[PDB]
Amino acid sequence: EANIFCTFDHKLSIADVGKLTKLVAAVVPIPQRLHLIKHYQLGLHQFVDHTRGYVRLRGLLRNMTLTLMRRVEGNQILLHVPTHGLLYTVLNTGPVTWEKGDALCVLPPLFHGPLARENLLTLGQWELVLPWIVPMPLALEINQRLLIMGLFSLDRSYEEVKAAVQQLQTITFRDATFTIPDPVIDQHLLIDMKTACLSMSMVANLASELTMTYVRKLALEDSSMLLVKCQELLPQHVSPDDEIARLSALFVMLRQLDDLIREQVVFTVCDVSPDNKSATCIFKG
Amino acid sequence: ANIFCTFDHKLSIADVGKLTKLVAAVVPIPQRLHLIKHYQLGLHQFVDHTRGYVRLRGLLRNMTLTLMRRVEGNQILLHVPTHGLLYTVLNTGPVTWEKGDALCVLPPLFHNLLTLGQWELVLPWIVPMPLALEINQRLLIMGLFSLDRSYEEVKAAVQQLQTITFRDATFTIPDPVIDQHLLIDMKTACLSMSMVANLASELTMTYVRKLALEDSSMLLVKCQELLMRLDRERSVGESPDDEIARLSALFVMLRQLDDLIREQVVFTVCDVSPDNKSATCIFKG
Amino acid sequence: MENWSALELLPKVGIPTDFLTHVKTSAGEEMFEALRIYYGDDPERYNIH
Amino acid sequence: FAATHNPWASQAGCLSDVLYNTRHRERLGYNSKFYSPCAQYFNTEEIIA
Amino acid sequence: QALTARFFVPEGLVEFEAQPGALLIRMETGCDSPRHLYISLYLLGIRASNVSASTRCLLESVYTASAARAALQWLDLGPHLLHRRLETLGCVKTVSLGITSLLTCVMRGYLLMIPKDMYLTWEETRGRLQYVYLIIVYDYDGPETRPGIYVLTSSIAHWQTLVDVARGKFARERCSFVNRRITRPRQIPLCTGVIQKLGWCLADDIHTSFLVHKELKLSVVRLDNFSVELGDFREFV
Amino acid sequence: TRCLLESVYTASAARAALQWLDLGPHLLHRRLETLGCVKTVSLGITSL
Amino acid sequence: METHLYSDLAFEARFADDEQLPLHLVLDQEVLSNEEAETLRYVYYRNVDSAGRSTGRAPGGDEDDAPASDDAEDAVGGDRAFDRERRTWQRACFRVLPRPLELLDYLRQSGLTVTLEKEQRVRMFYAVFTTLGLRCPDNRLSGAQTLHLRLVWPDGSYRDWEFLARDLLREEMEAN
Amino acid sequence: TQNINTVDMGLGYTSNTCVAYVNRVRTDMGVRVQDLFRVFPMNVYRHDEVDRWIRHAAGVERPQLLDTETISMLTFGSMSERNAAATVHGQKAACELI
Amino acid sequence: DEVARTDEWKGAGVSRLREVWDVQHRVRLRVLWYVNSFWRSRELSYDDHEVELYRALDAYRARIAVEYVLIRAVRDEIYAVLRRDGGALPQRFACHVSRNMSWRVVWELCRHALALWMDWADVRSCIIKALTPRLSRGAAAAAQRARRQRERSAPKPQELLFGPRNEPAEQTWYADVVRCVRAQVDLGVEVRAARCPRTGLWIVRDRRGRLRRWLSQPEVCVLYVTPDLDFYWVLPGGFAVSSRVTLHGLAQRALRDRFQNFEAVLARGMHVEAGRQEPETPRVSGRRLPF
Repeated sequence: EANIFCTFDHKLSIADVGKLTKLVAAVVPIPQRLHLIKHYQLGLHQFVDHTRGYVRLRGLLRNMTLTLMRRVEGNQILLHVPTHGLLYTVLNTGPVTWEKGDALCVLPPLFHGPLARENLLTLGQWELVLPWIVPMPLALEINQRLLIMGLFSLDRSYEEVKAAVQQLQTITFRDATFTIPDPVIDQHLLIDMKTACLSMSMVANLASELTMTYVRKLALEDSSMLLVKCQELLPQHVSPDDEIARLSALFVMLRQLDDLIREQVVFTVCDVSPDNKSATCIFKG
Repeated sequence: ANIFCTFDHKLSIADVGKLTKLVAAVVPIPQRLHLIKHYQLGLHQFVDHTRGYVRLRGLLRNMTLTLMRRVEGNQILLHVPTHGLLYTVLNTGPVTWEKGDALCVLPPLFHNLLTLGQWELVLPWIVPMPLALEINQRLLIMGLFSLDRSYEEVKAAVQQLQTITFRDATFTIPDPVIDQHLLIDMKTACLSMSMVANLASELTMTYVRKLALEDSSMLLVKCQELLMRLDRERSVGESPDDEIARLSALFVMLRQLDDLIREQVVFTVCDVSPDNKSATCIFKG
Repeated sequence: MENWSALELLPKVGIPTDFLTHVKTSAGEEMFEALRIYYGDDPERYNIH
Repeated sequence: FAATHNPWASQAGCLSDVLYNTRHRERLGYNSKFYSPCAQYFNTEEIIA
Repeated sequence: QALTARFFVPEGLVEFEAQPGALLIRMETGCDSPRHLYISLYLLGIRASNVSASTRCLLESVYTASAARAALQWLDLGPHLLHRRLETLGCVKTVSLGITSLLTCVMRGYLLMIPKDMYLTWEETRGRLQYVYLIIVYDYDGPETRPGIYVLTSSIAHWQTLVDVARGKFARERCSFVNRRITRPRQIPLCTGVIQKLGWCLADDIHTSFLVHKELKLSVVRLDNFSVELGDFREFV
Repeated sequence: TRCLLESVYTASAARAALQWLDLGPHLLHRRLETLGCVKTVSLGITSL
Repeated sequence: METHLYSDLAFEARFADDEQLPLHLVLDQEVLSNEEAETLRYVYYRNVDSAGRSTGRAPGGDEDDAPASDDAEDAVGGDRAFDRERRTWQRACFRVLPRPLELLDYLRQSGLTVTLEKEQRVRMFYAVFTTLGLRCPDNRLSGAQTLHLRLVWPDGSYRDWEFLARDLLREEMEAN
Repeated sequence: TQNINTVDMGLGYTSNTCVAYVNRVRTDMGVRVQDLFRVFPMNVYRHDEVDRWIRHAAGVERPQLLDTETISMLTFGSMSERNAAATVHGQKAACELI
Repeated sequence: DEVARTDEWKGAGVSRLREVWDVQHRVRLRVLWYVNSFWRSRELSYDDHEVELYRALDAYRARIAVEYVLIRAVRDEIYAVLRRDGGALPQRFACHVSRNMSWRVVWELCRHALALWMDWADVRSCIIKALTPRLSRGAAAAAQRARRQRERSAPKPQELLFGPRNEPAEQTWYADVVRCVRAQVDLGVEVRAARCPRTGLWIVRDRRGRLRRWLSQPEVCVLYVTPDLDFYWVLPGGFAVSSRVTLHGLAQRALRDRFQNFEAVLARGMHVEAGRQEPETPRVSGRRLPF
């Protein structure tokens, strides 16, 4: 049920065993949620295939159950999925800087700036690549930017989309550096674009007769920096209970438009050591 | 998860006798530091003139909402709740409670003799979820009807909507705009509302074209038909960088709304004591 | 990297150690060749292969 | 607190860069046995390093 | 660990509800006297859309009372707004009989009889673990209103991919939704559908069996070793 | 292999010898002279 | 069926900017083979005017009628003429039905109330569905215009079919 | 939990087994043919009605689609054809070539 | 009641099924005509002039005539280069040749091969597939950069040692193969040529280094074009005719509208970056349910 095991295959050199026990209380995903498994199901090396899709990769990563590594005693490793609400601990692998209070979420590993690219393990062919634990702003912005790469990709040639992704593939987070590896369009990206397009058009339809000119009257009467910076990108009936129902429909359309870039809260820190290596996150996985 | 709180200010026996009736109330704190001064306790360190309600509600969703358990000589023992455990919460809000109501926590809008010397003792409202969504809805409408209050029927419309209603509960929700000047959090919220409405209405006409060169669903052609009726009502109403900036502006004004959109439930009530001053509840999260 | 568990479990020599700067300042600026800063309480020394 | 005190000398690819940065000086060819006391203020190939 | 409350059910709503595999659902009513009724999920099937003809006629005989009459009146008070009044309360641990009966309802921990028209899946039920959801849809192929309620049993734990494949299976409902918006420029149709989970169960604990009340039988699918978890009312288009 | 081993001898002396090899009016057999095999290295800056 | 009405409503939509009228069409196995249909990606259309060049160029003339000068640096005079040829083509909608089917019966399985004057039983093996948009800048349509199909494979090759606009609208234009 | 380790002290092969005596045959050793329509449920003919004629001429009922990546990660396998009501011979398999 | 426009469009139905052809009488195609389309409610006319049809067929004559006037200018250049050298053509191709053989027959066979090649000209030929890489997007910039890179100064030792390092003995041509005796003109083929460094001549090969062996046979002749507008007419015996293909008699826009090289547009299953290995095709086929 909860305490599961992973039977290995090879002889175990002391260097790989040292690398394994230095990865205690770190995140690993599992496909099937069984009692005992083989080593092929651990990590993301089975799931990764190049020139297949980052969006498909995060789609299959979004369904997996996470686990934390502890008490390796040779030829197997006691994994333990965390229960909901109980405070567990996480040793991070990716070089993403954390801060106390910030909720954390899972992501696929993306290409680093200096590209350290430590495989964490050297076996026959199954290496151990790991999903990253990334906070809410960086994860939300990278999902947003991949969907904008989607909505900008269509009806275009290679040249303008290349000159735009030369800016758009670079994403910093608190003076770090990152780049998105393989933004290739999938059928699922067309699915997400179709849902977002229906959502934004449904938002556009039921707009009222004062919401559509509120920025216009606001830029008329007053003046501020965000006013002109949002203006650069551009009664008769008063029955406000109809506006209550209208904004209720607008609110379910807004949460449906928001929940195509949202990935749910996998963790939230409570205490992080000031070397940014181990933290105590109060959530399941 | 026991948290000690102290007071550098002196507490006479009248002060603690005023305090001891609040034996288990929902109090927020920023983080789970062990022994914390009372200046970090309470919502007083956020509420000022130029910050307003919506900024405070955005500051509510990242704080932790702990429960008082006991009172000592000069320390207060807070018990931070966890998922699965049930607690007897005393009601602090004005609204009555019923069985099975999913509850939420809100900033106190207008409302009993609880103070401290130059430190406002302040606890958040506990409320049923329908009044929570209704009050965010009504307050967003009252923010939308702020700048246009030169007439009378807009003022009479606000006068109609300033009185909220519920089961035996009518309140005058306070006007966020004062002397025809709104608070900046609600102003930016309704600005983002009008901005996502205008950007939807000005970009879905290109994006249904950009998507529909692919497979054409009957949903998509009826969406385009709805856009034709909307463009008809608009016409009776009368470079990659621009669409890149348009999409990024669309999604940042989407991103800055989920604290007003997502209303995460905190408590789920169980069997209630009569006089409706307290109730047992499962804490969710 | 060395066996820091061998540094932890084996007996040592008690020395009145002192140097000129703070300990964490000499650690974060790498006054020495190779360092190892566990910050809480690691269970790794109680595992022996 | 001025950004520059010699615009012929403090910009990349200037006169004294191509006369005194050793990386630019290799592209022109020079007696490497000669010592130049200005180059220690212009060897940004390893001032960065 | 089975966190449990108890509620009052009148003499006209014990029907099809004395068995443990039942669900009390608080429905907010507009009339001032009850303000809510603790109706049955099998009472939601009497105004469902996946029902057959003979499944409707047997249900209208067993729920023949003025309380159920007023409950269906308050159902037809506001259409397409049921989840603005619907509220599930886990399931039923133990039924104690009586006129104003008080029955204990499990909400969390460990302690489900479902009619066959409301249970469906897009799977060969091959998942080891399965998750059950309350999926209602609002439909406008009918000229006024069609609420269609189902329980759902899928191996996808994650919410976003599940509602993605659900709207890929119920896209015709969204076609009818935009068709209702274009055919009525005054009505405000709120949501396409509602997703709310009901915990997880096991694959080998799913059967089909025989539920009889008042000599009235029903073929009933059952999730025997049940478990409850309430990720509450989300809405999808 | 040539593109590989040109990516390792990128100091001044190697390419200086490469320029010296193909400059005179002679071939390599009156330009080179064989000694044998190296077994040790001191490896300072000027090695031995 | 579900692809023609989109560009019908879309050419009704953008009638303010460009003065375009639709032409829905289906194509059989006589046009192209099935392996040319199962992988085909997109279709392009061009309206080449009667005594002129196209409708994507400037109204009166352009600078790209010069001799080619027999060189490489000005083999096209620069990539701006390449951008002009990218501009003169527009993209149409696309649908592929890779099953043999009866067209009147396929529209009858949909809600299309087809009323034919004769039971012309057309039986091909697959149905591509697209809409050429031919235009007239003035509201009067010249019957000497030329429409240009363009069908491109993912490999990149193409077979430009093209036809004048007189046998197209010799009957239905007169049937208005 | 008893961790039990073993060391084979033989240089080469030191343990010789042998299949000695058979007692029963769990498979039927029948000739009932393995249906390829079950193991390839995607393959439909081009024209519809000749396909319906072929499916009627065989015993397979319907073409069924195949599972996507996320559910195949969530499931372990297909396991399509269920147990028949008559089992008096054991499990069966017989495929062939041409 | 408010009936939607798509309901009336679906309940409309097509009026009639028309079917038309092309100019060359090669492809028929079937055209519907819906009744509730907005094409009826536009109130447009139809002025079918006769001289407009005359000028339209003139423009169509020009559009077909692009590559064929290019081929006839090619043939004029063959005869012009054969005259201006007096008929004493040089050898530019590496082939072992004899002397004790009458070359009276091979000249007549080369003339017959020229006539039979001109009998079977086609849009799939040498000069068009040589011009299509030139007609690309960045071919002009790559050509002028190759012009600037082929013309450099003397390598100074300063930039030889410490500067950045420096960076094509194989060319991808195009060929038309005429088989004179069996009368099978092979239209368009790829070939890969090199300088055989024992001498200063060319050697042609296939994609696997097959060393194309037609040039030994007296029954065939070949035409070679390169992406730098070079022209090599080859009869057996390795003797060649070298010239430049002309383009002064052709409009620029004729070359653009006829055989412009295409640059890709983005679609499903295609990488946002370019120059990568692609996934599988869409391939919506009649073998699978559409999933």
